[PDB]
Amino acid sequence: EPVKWECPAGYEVKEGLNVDFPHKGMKRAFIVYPAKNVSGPAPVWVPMTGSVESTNDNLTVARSGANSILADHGYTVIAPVRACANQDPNIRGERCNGPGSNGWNWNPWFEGRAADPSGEHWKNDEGPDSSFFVAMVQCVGTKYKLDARRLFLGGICSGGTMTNRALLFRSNFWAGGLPISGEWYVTSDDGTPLSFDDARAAVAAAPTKIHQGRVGPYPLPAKVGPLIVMTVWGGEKDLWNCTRPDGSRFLCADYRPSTQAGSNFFSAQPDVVHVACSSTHGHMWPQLNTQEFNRWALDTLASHPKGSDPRSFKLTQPPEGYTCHVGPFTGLYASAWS
Repeated sequence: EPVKWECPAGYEVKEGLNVDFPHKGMKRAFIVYPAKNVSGPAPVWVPMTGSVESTNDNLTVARSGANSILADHGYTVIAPVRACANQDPNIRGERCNGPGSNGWNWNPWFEGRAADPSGEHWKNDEGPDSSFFVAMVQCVGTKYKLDARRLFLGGICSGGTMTNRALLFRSNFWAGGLPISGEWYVTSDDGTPLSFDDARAAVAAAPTKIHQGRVGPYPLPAKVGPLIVMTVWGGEKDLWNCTRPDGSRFLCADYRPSTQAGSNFFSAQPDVVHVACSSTHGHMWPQLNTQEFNRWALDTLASHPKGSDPRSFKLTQPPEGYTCHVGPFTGLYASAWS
């Protein structure tokens, strides 16, 4: 499935904020920072915020990743605004941080089917964000020279869940991605949705198995296109507490099983290099040596352009504060042989 450069008719792409981009009946927005110090096609980074941080926060605030700085690193950054933010890159959690509607699990991104029957249709339809991102990058590529073998997306929290969904449904487009503390929404093998507690126990009970999940197609694809996927877990405190209508908080997500599950699926894929990375910063954009991490992670992904031989990949040491290796996570659950 070749990358085609094309824009909705008459759409004029610009550096900076782009609004009213038409896609599937919606009007979308995204921000473009062209790569610096690059001649020729540039690798692409599509960073996605989570539930509460704004797209501007994800792009410019250090503690949120300051993702626009990757343009100073030689990547053309194309950052989508969440549909729930109504094209405003400054919206944080307002009308975004909460349960989804129309069969979607969570409102920040169309990143997983809901647990009730209204989500049935999303079992095999990527949804409007996954397709928007493809249209977005194909359009930007008509104005800026983009490297079709190095289109990467990634994000934190719900943006990490969205990265997982996009990789599973558009593995013949993206070259890879960086799902940081994203959900997998583990289900039974028959697709039955599981509660947070039952999903957490299913992985603890079979930590090396491939688990189905609401984040992706049901069943998950037998084979995906060539990719490099770097999954990041934030350690013991990488957990998320939801907020009830009354303001009370309760545990609703644990990223240990979801990063494990994703790593098991991607590691098993023959044309996928999976890098499992662990840190101790919790559930937020990597905090230790943040920019060093961003540079190391994107350059690692770029070292495996789409269609490269997994056997040729050579991992380099990550920044202090991170431990990474090729394959599934191993330090999250006890090994069987133990």
